[PDB]
Amino acid sequence: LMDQPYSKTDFLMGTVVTLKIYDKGKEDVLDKGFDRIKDLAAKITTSDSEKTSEVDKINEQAGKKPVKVSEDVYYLIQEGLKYSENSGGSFDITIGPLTSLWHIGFSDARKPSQAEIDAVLPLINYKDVKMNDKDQTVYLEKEGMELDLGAIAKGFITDETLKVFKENKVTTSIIDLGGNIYVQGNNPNGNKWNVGIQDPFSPRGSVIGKLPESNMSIVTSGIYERYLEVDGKTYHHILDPKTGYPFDNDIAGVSIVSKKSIDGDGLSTATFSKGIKGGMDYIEQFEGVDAIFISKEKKVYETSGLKGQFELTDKDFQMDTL
Ligand SMILES: Cc1cc2nc3c(=O)[nH]c(=O)nc-3n(C[C@H](O)[C@H](O)[C@H](O)COP(=O)(O)OP(=O)(O)OC[C@H]3O[C@@H](n4cnc5c(N)ncnc54)[C@H](O)[C@@H]3O)c2cc1C
Ligand SMILES: [Mg+2]
Ligand SMILES: [Mg+2]
Repeated sequence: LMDQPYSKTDFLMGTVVTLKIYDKGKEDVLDKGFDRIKDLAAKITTSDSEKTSEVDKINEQAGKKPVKVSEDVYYLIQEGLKYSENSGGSFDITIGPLTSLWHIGFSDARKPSQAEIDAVLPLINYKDVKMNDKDQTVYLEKEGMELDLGAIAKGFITDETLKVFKENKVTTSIIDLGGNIYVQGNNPNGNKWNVGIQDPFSPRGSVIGKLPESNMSIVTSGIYERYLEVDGKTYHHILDPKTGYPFDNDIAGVSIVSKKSIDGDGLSTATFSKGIKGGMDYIEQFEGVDAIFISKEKKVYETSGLKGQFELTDKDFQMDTL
């Protein structure tokens, strides 16, 4: 193990992505990881105007014909439908027509008319995604439907990047997709990795404390990173499929701790829709998954499996219990 790692930084999927590898003689695995990230991003994205991704092709043929997909895309949609059903529909990967309408976080973000919202709300239904295992096809049964895998894609890509690392016998690494972090092994000095818990009121990178972890994923969601401000009001990017407007409760941010990044990524939307106390109860039903909640009043809460582990450092915030 090296003290100073091999590291590479790129700007993919609209954010800074950094990979670090501490195993001596594994520098070329950095390129293998970024190759895998770019491969999956091109299959999943709906934000490339000059190319038609696999998800784009599914959306173009909604209500027309099933679309052949690769194993990566078939699996991601498979899991997205599982998180959608488990959420009761609060999380729904068919929210595509609504999230494309607002386009929150992009240069052309817009608050749509109520008539525009009412036109896309009947299109959101995860049960209308028809899957054929033998043909490996995905079919949107209704015209106008659109998939949006943005809430689970980074977790899946993070897991697949770790798979490339493990296949190359990498033992000590840090995968940072911006809001999706996986720490592999321990610090070369023997300590657990001190993972920073994002400050939801400050730009990405600023933290309110540290969580020691090893071989674990930490995924972050918040309201102040991607939002649109019009006429005094702000609208964050986590939208309610039943109303067409953002989920507005007492959560400012939440960090979900899990063995697999797709699980923490996929559980975030349903957890977010339930507020602080309801979201904590939701996380307590998943063994091996825990979370740190941060209120709009700067109160910090730990689920049962994380009690006493989080090291709060920002004095603007206070630890609180239920
Ligand atoms: C493959 C890919 C390519 C991208 N390319 C670009 C790019 O070129 N330019 C750019 O500016 N951004 C791009 N992005 C978006 C960028 O990565 C965002 O910062 C990020 O996707 C926001 O998600 P999050 O993980 O930070 O938060 P999360 O909470 O994990 O994800 C929130 C996202 O999930 C979706 N969502 C919202 N409400 C719901 C709901 N109720 N149910 C289900 N899903 C919901 C929306 O897409 C929302 O943005 C891309 C994203 C992906 C996955
Ligand atoms: Mg995410
Ligand atoms: Mg997520």
